[PDB]
Amino acid sequence: RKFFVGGNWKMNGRKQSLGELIGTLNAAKVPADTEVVCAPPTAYIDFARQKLDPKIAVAAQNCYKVTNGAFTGEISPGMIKDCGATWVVLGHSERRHVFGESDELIGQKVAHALAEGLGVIACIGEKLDEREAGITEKVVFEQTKVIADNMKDWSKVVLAYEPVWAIGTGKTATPQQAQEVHEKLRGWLKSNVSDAVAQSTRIIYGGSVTGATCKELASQPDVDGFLVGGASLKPEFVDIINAKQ
Amino acid sequence: SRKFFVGGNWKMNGRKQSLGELIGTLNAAKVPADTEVVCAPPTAYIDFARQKLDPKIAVAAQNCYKVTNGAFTGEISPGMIKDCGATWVVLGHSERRHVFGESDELIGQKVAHALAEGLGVIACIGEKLDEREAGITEKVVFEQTKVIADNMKDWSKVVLAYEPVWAIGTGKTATPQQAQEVHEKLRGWLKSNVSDAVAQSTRIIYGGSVTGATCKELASQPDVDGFLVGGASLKPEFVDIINAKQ
Repeated sequence: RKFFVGGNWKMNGRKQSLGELIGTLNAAKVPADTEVVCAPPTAYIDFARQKLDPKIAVAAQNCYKVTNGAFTGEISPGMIKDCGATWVVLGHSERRHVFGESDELIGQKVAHALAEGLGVIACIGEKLDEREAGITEKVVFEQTKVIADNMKDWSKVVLAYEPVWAIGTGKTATPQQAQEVHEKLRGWLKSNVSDAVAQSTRIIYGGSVTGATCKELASQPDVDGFLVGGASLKPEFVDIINAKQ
Repeated sequence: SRKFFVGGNWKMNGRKQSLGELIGTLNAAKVPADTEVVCAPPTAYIDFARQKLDPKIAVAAQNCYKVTNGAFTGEISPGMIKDCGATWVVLGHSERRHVFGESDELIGQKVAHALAEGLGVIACIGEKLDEREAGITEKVVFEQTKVIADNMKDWSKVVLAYEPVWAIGTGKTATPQQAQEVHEKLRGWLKSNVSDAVAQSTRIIYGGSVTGATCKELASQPDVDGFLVGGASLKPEFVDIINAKQ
């Protein structure tokens, strides 16, 4: 499994500030063993791909489940590809819990993005009430299941565990808590899909990661990389890229 | 003195090559000074479209969120839309409301923020078939317009688009006279609840089925001030609709 560092810019930046960030990213030495992906705001997918060096891949932050249609405000994997992006983030916690995207919709997006030739960063994770009621496994397994049932080929998927229970709650995850969930996820893939899928699928950590914390997280045997939030908008992202070095 | 307004909502259609062809057609087209023309591309192509379209055509975003930056993966802000050279945003479109579950409250907040950020707003309202058949057209469109109104300090940068959602994909058709009835009622609501100044100056555009053949009759209705066009906005037929008053 190649180490995978994704940067989720979320709804941040303008051409000036993003252009600057991109200059900083273009100066990064990307390790030969590490795959790097940046997810700009949708209005800047095209802009970012044009300005970023090809050593960094571009992802969309979301997409819909058909190629063209009467879906005001949506983009398709076809448009994503057309702008030179090769990845899409699907099932992000904000899509699920702010915007109410169901597991079934997320699964249908995943199959369509994969069929169009995109890589997919598929996100799962439990909230605090779910964790504290003891149902972390039930939640993340069902989210992973609904994805799994809506797809066939696992080679272009990266799984991203998001400890949603650590977002603005006053709790945070230790590296050991992250490892524990990643290990259970890998175990789910083994028992529900195949050994081969379990062994080759990157499971990346989508919780808080900084330049200070990235190496300890990366050393966890079942943590294969990151989907970075806030630090992805800073030079600090370049150091996170180096987490396995 | 209400300037005729024609919006083209490209929805989730096209790629750089095919939209480039469309833009070529629009650039070559005669736009009467009469008319304010606005095109809304897929969000991935707002920048692309603004760079290639002649300045006689304004660019809209198809949706936005309600804060300037934030942890809202998949969203764009009015600041981003303006940064890409677009001067309008479409809000409350029937697909946002009914396919993607956007509440009146959220739409009102978006309108407020977009207006505060300097964008124009194409604010969409309309009733479904079940609401129409229950006799509650007025109640529905008045409540939607009210929520939008509660989130307004200035009306000069707003265009209201009535979408007869009951008549889009249902088998049912709407007549020019049915469109006019809703439009005059909305304007009456503006007069009673906002001001006569707003009622007299606010473009109320029709967002139902419009083609080259029907646009002229619709445009002649006294309270129909233009169009928010769907499918036909992707075709040269759009130029016929731009010229519906000519």
